[PDB]
Amino acid sequence: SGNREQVFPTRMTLGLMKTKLKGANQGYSLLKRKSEALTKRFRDITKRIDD
Amino acid sequence: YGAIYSVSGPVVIAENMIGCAMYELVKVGHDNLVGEVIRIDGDKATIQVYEETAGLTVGDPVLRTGKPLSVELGPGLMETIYDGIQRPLKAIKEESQSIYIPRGIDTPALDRTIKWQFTPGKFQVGDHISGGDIYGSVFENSLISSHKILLPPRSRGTITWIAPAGEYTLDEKILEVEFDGKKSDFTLYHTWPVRVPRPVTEKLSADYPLLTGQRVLDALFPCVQGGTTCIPGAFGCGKTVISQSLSKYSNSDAIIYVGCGERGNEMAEVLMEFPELYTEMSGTKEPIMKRTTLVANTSNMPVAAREASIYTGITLAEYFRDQGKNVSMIADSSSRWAEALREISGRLGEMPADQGFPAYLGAKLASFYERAGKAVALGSPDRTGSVSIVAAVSPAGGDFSDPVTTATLGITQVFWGLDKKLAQRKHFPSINTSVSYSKYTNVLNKFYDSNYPEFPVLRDRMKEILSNAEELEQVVQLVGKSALSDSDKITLDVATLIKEDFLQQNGYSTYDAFCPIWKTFDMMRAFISYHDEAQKAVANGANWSKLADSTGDVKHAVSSSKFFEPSRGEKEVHGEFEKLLSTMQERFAESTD
Amino acid sequence: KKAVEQGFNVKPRLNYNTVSGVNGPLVILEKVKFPRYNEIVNLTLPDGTVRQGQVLEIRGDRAIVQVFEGTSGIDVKKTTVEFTGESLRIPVSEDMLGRIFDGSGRPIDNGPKVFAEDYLDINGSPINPYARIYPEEMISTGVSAIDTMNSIARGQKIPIFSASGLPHNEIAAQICRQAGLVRPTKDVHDGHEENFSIVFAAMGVNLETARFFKQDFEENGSLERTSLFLNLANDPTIERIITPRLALTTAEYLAYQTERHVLTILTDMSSYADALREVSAAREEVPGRRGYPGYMYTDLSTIYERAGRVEGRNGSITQIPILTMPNDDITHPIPDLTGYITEGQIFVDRQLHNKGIYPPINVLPSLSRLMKSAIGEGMTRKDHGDVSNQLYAKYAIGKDAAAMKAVVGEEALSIEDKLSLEFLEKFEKTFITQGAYEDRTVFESLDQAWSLLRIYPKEMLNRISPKILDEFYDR
Amino acid sequence: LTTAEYLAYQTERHVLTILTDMSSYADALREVSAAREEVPGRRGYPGYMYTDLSTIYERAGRVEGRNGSITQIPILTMPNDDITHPIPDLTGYITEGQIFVDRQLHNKGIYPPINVLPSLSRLMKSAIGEGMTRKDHGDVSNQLYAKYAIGKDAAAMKAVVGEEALSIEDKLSLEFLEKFEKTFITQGAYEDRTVFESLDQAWSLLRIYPKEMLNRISPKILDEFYDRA
Repeated sequence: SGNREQVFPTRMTLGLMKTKLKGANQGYSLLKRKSEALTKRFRDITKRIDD
Repeated sequence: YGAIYSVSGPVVIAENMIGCAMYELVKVGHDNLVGEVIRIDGDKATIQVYEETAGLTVGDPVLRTGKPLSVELGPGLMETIYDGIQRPLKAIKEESQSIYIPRGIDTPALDRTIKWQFTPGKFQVGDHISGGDIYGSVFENSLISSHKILLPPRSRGTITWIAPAGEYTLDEKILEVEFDGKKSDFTLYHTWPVRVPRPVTEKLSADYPLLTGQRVLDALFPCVQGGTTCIPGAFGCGKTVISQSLSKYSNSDAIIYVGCGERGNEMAEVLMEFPELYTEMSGTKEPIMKRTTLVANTSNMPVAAREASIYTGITLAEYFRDQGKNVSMIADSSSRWAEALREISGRLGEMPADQGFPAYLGAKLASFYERAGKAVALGSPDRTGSVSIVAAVSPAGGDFSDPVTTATLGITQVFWGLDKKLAQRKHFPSINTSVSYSKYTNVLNKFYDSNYPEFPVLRDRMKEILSNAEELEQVVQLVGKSALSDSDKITLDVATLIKEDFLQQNGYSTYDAFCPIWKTFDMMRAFISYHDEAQKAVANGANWSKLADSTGDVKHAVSSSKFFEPSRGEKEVHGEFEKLLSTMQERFAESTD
Repeated sequence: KKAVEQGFNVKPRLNYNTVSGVNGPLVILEKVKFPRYNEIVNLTLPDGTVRQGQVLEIRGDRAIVQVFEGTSGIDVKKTTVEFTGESLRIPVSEDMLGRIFDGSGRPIDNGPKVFAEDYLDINGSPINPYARIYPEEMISTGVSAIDTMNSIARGQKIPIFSASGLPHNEIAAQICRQAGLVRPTKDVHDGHEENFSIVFAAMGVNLETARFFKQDFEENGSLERTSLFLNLANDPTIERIITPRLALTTAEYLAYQTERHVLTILTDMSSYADALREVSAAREEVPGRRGYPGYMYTDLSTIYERAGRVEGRNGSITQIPILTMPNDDITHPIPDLTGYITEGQIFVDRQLHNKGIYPPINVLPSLSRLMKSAIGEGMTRKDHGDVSNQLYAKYAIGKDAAAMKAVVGEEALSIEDKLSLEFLEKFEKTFITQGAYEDRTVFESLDQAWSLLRIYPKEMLNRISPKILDEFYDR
Repeated sequence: LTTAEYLAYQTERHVLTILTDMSSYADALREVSAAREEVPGRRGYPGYMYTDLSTIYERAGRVEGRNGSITQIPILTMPNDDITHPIPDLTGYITEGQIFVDRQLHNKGIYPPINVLPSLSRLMKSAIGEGMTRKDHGDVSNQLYAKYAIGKDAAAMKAVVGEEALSIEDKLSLEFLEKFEKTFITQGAYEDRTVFESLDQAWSLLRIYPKEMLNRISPKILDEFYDRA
């Protein structure tokens, strides 16, 4: 059921995967707003090219 | 008296034991195996045998001694190897030339043949004497020059006869007191139950640092004389280096090693370096063994001996604390002690709390750990001792989720956590700065103000730098180092320099086996000065890459500051550190223009 | 009439040497006569030492006594048990303040016995819900991180979530040292008609930090308002169970009979939970989730709900439980249940602690659910709520901008983000960072918050009301 | 073990004891305990299984007056590739390190599929040095372990954030990891590599990295061995 890491289910691995999930989530948000800044500058540069 | 009714592993049920008391030692079987009562059900008493229980037959006698599991305290305790029940291993091997430990061997724990030079104390005939009073002194070692003979606690009376100065074997009468008509004879030694902590007049606040010599410990997470400490059991870390460092360089007047749950060959380890390690703080090259007694307890020994190892070791530490001696107890693995408790509770059919461990695990670790603090020893003359409990923990699965560490963290003031990211990369002593802590930082401000006034400030600065760079690294590992400001780059580089050249300690090198507290303080000064000058220079427009290339020389000087030999003396090393600091200031002033 | 105690009666006690067995921390008696379920008994060891015991089980003529301070030395032949006939009643009086008690109610300040006004029974009856009234005024703490942004009302039950090694004990000591009422008045809060008090309970507290609490309270004058309940880690476990009950019984007495405003700090709730688990497994109960017995939501509820302000009494009880999160997670049973039962939580952050910030209170996760009832015009200052909201907003924006500082660069941030980095700097290391002995009144903390907020422009201080903003920000 | 003790401690022989499927022995212990209606430990295994496993393992080593030895190499099948299972977990607390055979390395065709990171020898640090084996042994071992760990971390990052986003540290780590697992760890079933040949192979492998960044090797050993190509 769904994609799986196929990892050893233990409390240590549970904590490891919770930390990994938090890190990946904050990285997703981090890159999302980085990409927001980059696409804002990209739209600006497209306007400069256009005119 | 009693007779065995049931045997199943170390648990033995003996009938006709109507008079037995809780935790009372009994002599089980014809071999007179040592065991203590664990449960009473009328005339039937559950007994955990401290030796191998095979061969026991239903009906053979069980004679109850009437005394709980006690430990012999007196001269001859030093320089000696013991098991959990304090059976002298060397004396056992000489009494029976066999390579094995004979079943039911009853050699006295402390040698009865050695004649000790006894010097009578202040008290004379007719003086009322109380528990803990020093009524005489004994020259045991060339290092423990004055082994003070204390009147046993919970014992007092009017002195009626005190032996004069001379040589006395351990069994000869020394002091004869009169309490109320009942008259007691006292010898060089006395027995004290290992379960009950030895009383003291007052427990003080442990306020003097226990210098381990590892820079990360003594700098970021310091311990104090009389504190409680948790260390990981992984070798190469402080489990094997910090024990030797504390035994060889620390200001402890005595060392008590308690190797409960030790591997067979790792036991043979600490029985050959300890006889071959020497001290310099005494003013002469003297072996540590004169300061040390070992409680050797391999993993194949009975589980009850594993449980009693910690108690007998801490009782020896308490006994040497009661003489006004700062004594450090090193427990090899309190996790193995916890597993011994778990196994015993399993044999007893008790309901476990978590992951099988007994519900009273936290209570037992507390009752063990709080036998540590600095104290004013019972009786007169006034004196002060301490027991620095330095107890290691072997993690389960490499996380702190195991119940042993969770219960330990609620007691220990100092916790030197492990970092497998540092351990796997062979960055020793590999202490997890993020999660390790020491609650003795505030208490040590009084010591720092007297000796090294800026030490807390620099320690907090290094912690701040390391935390900021840790979050910067976790951002970088996803984003990269491209977009960071120059100040962020300085933070990362300074923290890498710290981790590689201040926190990291070889331990097997002459220049860095023991980093003295003044050298550690000077190194913190140098590293914080590097960070401060780098940040100040970059604040004045200086590009970080150019500044780094032009100050690689002072970076190497800071890196190689760790290579200074501590044996050159505090004066020389401090002068050379001042030279390094002045050179750094001059170089950064030059390169900032 | 007060003279209705009728305590002059003498109740002789039966002492039995009929011990039938010993099983770990509990003693079984074979021929008890009409045993009481929760009766406290005294054991006389053969050596003469006397130990207390609490009855855990009563079968027909059989009583199972769970013994404080272990069971070593007890034999079935010589020991005797004296049955008191009453549960663990505690002596209460108006002058228990300034006294330091053991976890068993025995004073440990080398003072005399309590000289009770009444022997109030422990774990008293629950407060009638129809008698409760909503919290309505702020209890001050002297901590800006709590006073300004997580303000505590007078009946609120708000825990301090923390972890091992974090300075939650020193935060508790500071709160006990600096707590009080907010509003200035013609008469001081040390009088006999508007008085305030603190009940500090320590469970499983380490000997070093227990001595720290004792010396800190006896030296800083907070003792005259504080009834301290120390319980060492090596003290008996049943003593740990009864310690918060002692503290809350004293708080109930003071607040609801003397009409005091009582703050209750229950430090190391996790140690109490460990003790509770030990007691549960002593009765052969099978452990529940994470080894903790499944019924402690009820017991934590009984501890916590002994708080709040009531209809007919001018007194109130405010609780600040302090629990160490094991392995730093909220999903653990203890913080989860405390979040169920208590209003909000204060967070102590390890990341802030490693940076040298004291108190290391992380304000983004910390919340006071009914803070809005503690703040207002006659309650502190009219700007309290919107200043707290603005501080929270700008702090969150500063954290996000600190995330982008290393991803898009400092110069690529917006002007609000450039202001937010330095606002976060000044915030964490001047406003949140408060000395362990720095007592800031709520107004001092509020105007420090204003001085922090004066860097921002008018346009994007948008979460402050324009009336308050135009009355406070522009001068 | 009793026959091994006879020969080693009485006939002065050097016995190499092999105890395959310690997991089967633990299963038998679990079966007996379950038939006894005892208090079960973790996963149903007996609470005293640590003591029994220790009584088995600890029958090794040398003795003072007798010139024999017993060298134990027990083999235990981890039931679900998990070292945290009670059998391997309790074995780890008694034995001095372990040799870890990885399923992942076996799937890639590596024989022997010995995984460096979890494997351990708790008394290797004293059997190597100047008078025994070669003076670079400890430093090269530590460096190989550290570089392998860095290679695993860099491989995880490359799986997540690609090869180009990696630093030169990580790219060198991937190259070292693949040459390592394919040349050094990989070995013939009958190929007897002396420790000096293996050390030379290890140095040839480490020479991928510049000398400056071989930080886990002491400068004396590094200077003496790195250029000896």
